[PDB]
Amino acid sequence: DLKSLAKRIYEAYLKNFNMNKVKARVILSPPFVIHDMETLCMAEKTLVAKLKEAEVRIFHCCQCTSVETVTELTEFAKAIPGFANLDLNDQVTLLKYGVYEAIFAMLSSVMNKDGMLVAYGNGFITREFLKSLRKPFCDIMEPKFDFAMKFNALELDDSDISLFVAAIICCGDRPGLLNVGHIEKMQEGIVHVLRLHLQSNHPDDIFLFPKLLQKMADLRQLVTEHAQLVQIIKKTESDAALHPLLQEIYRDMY
Amino acid sequence: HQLLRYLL
Ligand SMILES: CO[C@@H](Cc1ccc(OCCc2nc(-c3ccccc3)oc2C)c2ccsc12)C(=O)O
Repeated sequence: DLKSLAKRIYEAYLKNFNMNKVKARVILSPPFVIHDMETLCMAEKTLVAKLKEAEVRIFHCCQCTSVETVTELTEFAKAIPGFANLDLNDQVTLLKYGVYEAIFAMLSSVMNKDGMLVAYGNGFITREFLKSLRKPFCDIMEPKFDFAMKFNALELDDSDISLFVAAIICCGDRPGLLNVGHIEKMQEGIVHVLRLHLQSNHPDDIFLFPKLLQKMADLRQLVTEHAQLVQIIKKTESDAALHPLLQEIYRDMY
Repeated sequence: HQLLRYLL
C-alpha cells in the first residue's frame, strides 16, 4: 500500500523540478533585475541567449519556461505510483488538463509582491515592469501575482506542494478519461496522504486541507482565464506563435 | 498530442 506514497512523491518532486521553494526563497531574500526595456535587452543578451517586439519576446520566454516545466511534470507524473500503469491516452489526458494548474501552483514559489525570478533564479523581473506591458500581454501577468500572493500566504513547503501537484494531475474528472475508476482511486490515495501530511506538517492550521481543496478550483479558473487570453493573443498578434507542445495542450480547452 | 505522447 501507501505508507510510502508521500515519500515517493516528495522524492520525485525534488528529483524532477529544477526549481523548488527552498531554492526560490533563498534566492529571493544576486539576481539581475529587469525593470525596464534596457535591462530586458541586457537580460536577453546575458541570460536568455539561446531563446521582434518586446512583449512578444517576453511571451516567448514565458512559454519556453512552460515547455520545460511540462517536460519535468511528465517525468514527475511517471514516478507517481499507479500512473505509468494507466492507459497512455489517459496519461496524455491527465497531463494535458493538469499541467497548467500545476505550473501556476509551482510558479507561486518564485513570486513575491514585487516580481518573480526568471532564468533559473539568475534573474528577477519586477511586477511593475510586467504591468507596463501593452495589453494583452500585461494581462496574463498580474492575475498570476494575485493568485500567488494568496497561495503563498498559506506558507506551504515543498513537501506539501509535491502532494498537491500530484493531486492536481491524478484528477478523475478530466474530460474524455478512458478509465475514471482507476484514476479516482489514485486520487483518493494521494488526497488521503495529503490530508494526513498537512495535519502533521502544519498542526495549528486547522483548515489548511479544505483551503487547499479550494486552491485547486481556483487554479482551474485561473487556467481557463489564462487559456482565454492566450487564444486572444494567438488570433490577433501576427508575431506571437505558440510552441507546438503548448498548442496541443491548449487545443479544445474552453 | 504527438509531443505529449512523445514525452510519455
Ligand atoms: C504565455 O504564458 C505561459 C505561462 C507562463 C509561463 C511562465 C511565466 O513566467 C516565467 C517568468 C518570466 N520570465 C520572463 C522573462 C522575460 C524576459 C527574458 C527572460 C525571462 O518573464 C516572466 C514573467 C508566466 C508569467 C505569467 S503567465 C506565464 C504559457 O501560456 O505557456
